[PDB]
Amino acid sequence: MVDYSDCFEGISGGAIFYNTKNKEYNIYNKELIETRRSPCSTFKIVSTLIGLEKGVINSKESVMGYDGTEYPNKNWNKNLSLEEAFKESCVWYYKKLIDKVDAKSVQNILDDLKYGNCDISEWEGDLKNGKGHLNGFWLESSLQISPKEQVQTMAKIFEGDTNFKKEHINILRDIMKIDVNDKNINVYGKTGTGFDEKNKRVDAWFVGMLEREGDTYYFAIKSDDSNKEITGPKVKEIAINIIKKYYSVREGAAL
Amino acid sequence: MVDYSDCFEGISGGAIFYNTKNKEYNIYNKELIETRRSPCSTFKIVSTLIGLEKGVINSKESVMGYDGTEYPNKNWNKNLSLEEAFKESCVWYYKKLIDKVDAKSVQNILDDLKYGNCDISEWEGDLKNGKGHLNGFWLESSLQISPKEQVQTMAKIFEGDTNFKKEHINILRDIMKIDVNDKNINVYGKTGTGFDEKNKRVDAWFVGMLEREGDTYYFAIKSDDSNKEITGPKVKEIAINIIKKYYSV
Repeated sequence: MVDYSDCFEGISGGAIFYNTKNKEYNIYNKELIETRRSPCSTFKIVSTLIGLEKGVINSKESVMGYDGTEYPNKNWNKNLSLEEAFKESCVWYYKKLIDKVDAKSVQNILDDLKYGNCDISEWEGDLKNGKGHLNGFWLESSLQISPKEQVQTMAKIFEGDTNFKKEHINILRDIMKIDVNDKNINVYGKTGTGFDEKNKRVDAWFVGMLEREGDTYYFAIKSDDSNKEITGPKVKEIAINIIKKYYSVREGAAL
Repeated sequence: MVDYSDCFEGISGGAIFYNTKNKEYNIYNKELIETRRSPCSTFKIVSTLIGLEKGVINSKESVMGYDGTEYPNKNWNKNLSLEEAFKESCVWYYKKLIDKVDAKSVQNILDDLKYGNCDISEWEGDLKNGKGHLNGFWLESSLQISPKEQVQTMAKIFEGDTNFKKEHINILRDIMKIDVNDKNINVYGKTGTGFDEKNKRVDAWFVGMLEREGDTYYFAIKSDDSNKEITGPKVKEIAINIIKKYYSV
């Protein structure tokens, strides 16, 4: 176990970092990182690979066709590209993408990735929340996965141990790239924001990887705080603070 | 990219012809001809050469010894020759043949041929299908190769770029010959039939070569249709129709 409480600042949560070279895990709050929860928008990492593998999309510029629906996030109000849909967590884009994939292919791919409970039984999600077509099995619905399982899934995909094409993984790396105002830090990730009504707690995620010199760390930061203000973007700041403090570069460090 | 969709009659598939003279490929459905799939009985093209190279067989008359097992395919119920085993896609004959070759020898030969993924890890095949010994790594199992890779393998074998003896390649050419009712062209090939239970699609193949007035084409015809009625023999019919319309002149 390790203590990253200083970077959480009272926010209830946990973190796990896995290094490819030492095969060692750095775990903070062992019980929480082993608890399965809705992946929320972190599922976009996998749905992007499914869409590329099934030919629904083919590049970072791929579009799904916009029907003119007005959404709160104005970056959703257009025929946006895969890259923009990933960075803006655009649910309509990804719902239209996964509906063009047959259920058995998604099932086989989640089974092979060991993606948590691999439960896509509630395909359309929780329609009893009134959000209509802004729902799916990965949004506070049947699919659930633990932070440790997320890190194990990343490692298999990005270490080249799955059947996904290298060019498809390269598209995912490109759109996952984060700008942290330090060209020495190579961080890739995806946020997830959801509320668990059964436990009255958020599902705030930041999942990805850090390429530091010749080392690679797959990580998952997760909050379960009762404060509805705790979102994926806030858990992302915690992750970056943990990276800068405990996984900083030796060479070219700031003076 | 060419289009042979007419000859497929709505069946999902692709085709690739390679001309060793101008090094040009005629491709129908590029994404499908680059997709690796189980070779099924088209693997007999290579397992025949492995058996000959290793002395397990020596001629088109070679027999492997029949134990009296009664198979569903009554054409398998006798001590059949290599020629008959090849033409009837006799799995028991070829499994007994490959079982006499060390996995290291098969691995080195496939790696040297660049035979797709060269994955022979599931030697006994997919036993989950309940067929027991009628299974092998080349039958909806670990070994996978694309139609393009099939053509590239055929070309290396018949153009003399492999380690196989010319005498053995000639035995394979003889057993692969098919009658197309046209003495102005020579057609050679092998069918393959499988069903991919995971993806619910057939693997139906016809792989071989065409010789017509000085020109040689290596080809692979493949279907990935949902309909289990689509077998190697049906894809062979499609291949002959493609050859008659686009390669006879």
